[PDB]
Amino acid sequence: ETADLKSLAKRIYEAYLKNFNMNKVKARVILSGSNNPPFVIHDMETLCMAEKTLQNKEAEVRIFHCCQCTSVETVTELTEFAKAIPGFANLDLNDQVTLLKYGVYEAIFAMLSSVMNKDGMLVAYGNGFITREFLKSLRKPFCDIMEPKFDFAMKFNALELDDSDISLFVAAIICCGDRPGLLNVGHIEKMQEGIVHVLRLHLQSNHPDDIFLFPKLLQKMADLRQLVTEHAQLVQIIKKTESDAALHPLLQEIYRDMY
Ligand SMILES: CCO[C@@H](Cc1ccc(OCCc2ccc(OS(C)(=O)=O)cc2)cc1)C(=O)O
Ligand code: NA
Repeated sequence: ETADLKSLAKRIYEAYLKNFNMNKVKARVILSGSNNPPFVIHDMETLCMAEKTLQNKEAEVRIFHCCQCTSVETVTELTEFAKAIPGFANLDLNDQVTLLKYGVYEAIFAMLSSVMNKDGMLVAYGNGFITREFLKSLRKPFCDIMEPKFDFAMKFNALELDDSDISLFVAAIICCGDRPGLLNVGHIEKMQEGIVHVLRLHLQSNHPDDIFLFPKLLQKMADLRQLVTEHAQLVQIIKKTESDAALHPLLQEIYRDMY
């Protein structure tokens, strides 16, 4: 109706505020501070320094591993976030895992842009900031992991979305009817339609200065799926060629069902 949309939107936004320890506003308040600045990692010296306060494998592999720790935590938060999206809990458990299974990485990269600026990104729960040049100085193929995400982030951040916009966007990413193997594809479809509808109305209302934001945001979902398959391919390549580089068991299984 009209109160049903406020209801849908509000419940989704509160879930977002509840379940994600880190969000765009909080990351911005840090990249600007002061409330204890973020330790900077721009070289091996500071990297080891930062690790000693935030294994014994090669540097590149230790980072590969920490990025995975971040993903695992985000997958957990996304699951709790999803259970709160109106109608998600009513879905069959198999449909819930299928949705989470096929949509966590799109959601992860959609949200990672929040902690990134053109010079680097926030790590260690906000207490650290790693340099983009440093990530690029890493041995190949490890230096190829983050750079593409920075390319995406700069274009995504150019849209200037705030957390309320992002919470709706992530909800739309998760409640996808295209995911293979869905049981009640019809209900999920109704959810998707309602979420995309309120997202668009919310954008027009939250961003009156850019009436073309909705379409530009939708183009991003497209670039995200692309970024993800490219990411998944690089992770497989690294795990397969680099003997010390391993894949966390949960992430290994998620990657198995995506393709
Ligand atoms: C390379 C593994 O990629 C992850 C996705 C990912 C990628 C990057 C990412 O970036 C988080 C930022 C970060 C950068 C460095 C880091 O290491 S450190 C040693 O500086 O703490 C920790 C987090 C989060 C998830 C996967 O496939 O699950
Ligand atoms: Na249909």
